[PDB]
Amino acid sequence: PEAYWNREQEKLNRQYNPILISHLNYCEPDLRVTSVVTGFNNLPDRFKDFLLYLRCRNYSLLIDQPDKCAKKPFLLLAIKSLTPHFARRQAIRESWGQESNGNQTVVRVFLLGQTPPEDNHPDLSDMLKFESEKHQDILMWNYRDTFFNLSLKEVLFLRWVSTSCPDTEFVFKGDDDVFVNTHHILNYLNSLSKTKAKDLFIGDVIHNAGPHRDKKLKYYIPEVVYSGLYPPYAGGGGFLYSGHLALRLYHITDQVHLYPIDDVYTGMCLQKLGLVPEKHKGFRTFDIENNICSYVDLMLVHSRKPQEMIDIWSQLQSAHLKC
Ligand SMILES: *[C@@H]1O[C@H](CO)[C@@H](O[C@@H]2O[C@H](CO)[C@@H](O[C@@H]3O[C@H](CO)[C@@H](O)[C@H](O)[C@@H]3O)[C@H](O)[C@H]2NC(C)=O)[C@H](O)[C@H]1NC(C)=O
Ligand SMILES: *[C@@H]1O[C@H](CO)[C@@H](O)[C@H](O)[C@H]1NC(C)=O
Ligand SMILES: [Cl-]
Ligand SMILES: [Cl-]
Repeated sequence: PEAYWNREQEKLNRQYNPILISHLNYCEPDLRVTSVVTGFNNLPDRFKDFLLYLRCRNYSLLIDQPDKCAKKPFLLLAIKSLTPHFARRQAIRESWGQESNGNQTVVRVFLLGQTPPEDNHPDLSDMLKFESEKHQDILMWNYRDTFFNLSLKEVLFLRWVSTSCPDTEFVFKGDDDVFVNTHHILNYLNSLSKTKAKDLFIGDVIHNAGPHRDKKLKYYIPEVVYSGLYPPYAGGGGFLYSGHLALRLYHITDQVHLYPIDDVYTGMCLQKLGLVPEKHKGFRTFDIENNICSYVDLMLVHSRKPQEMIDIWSQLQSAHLKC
């Protein structure tokens, strides 16, 4: 196996089939990638950091909401966000991300990493703390919140679900620029039979995909780093799954090396469990933009601005009448 990820994952498979934890807590830079990865020095900076710190995922929680799931939630909303996105998070709080309760309790968390000053980010830590005290929906870990560290955001969130919210019935994970018709989510979840609910995982699933080889593309992956195809994976900006599956997914994450694209990593983890994400037409990653009617029978639409999220949500409340 010439590609680095394939070779490391293959060695990891041998580790987890022992005869008859250094890839999870080794947080010093793995200077070995310098020599074994051909052309390491001309790879972009994001690939260098990813390869160097691939074996470290024991990052701690700087901001936590321990009593978030004191009450068994029916649906846990887990929204990926960045420190400066105060308006996106607030618009979500006021529209589709509203918490609720009586057997259908809805709880909300925002998943943040660090935007550290050493990367020239403006110091917004005081406002972030003020926001966390006021809305109590901020979870923040001490890792650099970057594009290629989104798999870390995934794994660390699944860890938090395991320790702090293991009894949530269902989990929705999505981006902070996606509108979610949470009314339609709850209706769909309530309609599920017990067999389909237990290992539920639906989204905008992509089949027969592979790494983009064009260096200019955002999702570009060099052949040096990864070879082969991509598993079926839910992409876009949101997928929905059962809490039972989340607990299974987290325990398999140790057996799968982190991958630079977090959605592919989640698809990989599903493949390791022998599961297949289910494609649902209601997840329209793909839809630019009146027509409130499309919004009643959708589950989520990517993507929307803060103002649009509130505008669509207010309209959506009167849509059973109009549409
Ligand atoms: C994902 O997040 C982790 C956690 O923040 C990042 O790891 C950190 O990476 C930086 C490099 O940007 C490391 O800083 C370097 O440390 C060496 C130590 O000798 C120093 O010589 C350099 O000048 C630089 O300061 C930092 O140690 C490391 N932190 C931990 C806890 O491992 C990682 O880079 C992120 N990955 C991506 C792809 O962004
Ligand atoms: C991970 O664990 C090792 C060994 O316990 C520790 O030295 C390291 O600082 C930990 N990593 C982080 C990011 O805390
Ligand atoms: Cl502090
Ligand atoms: Cl914002």
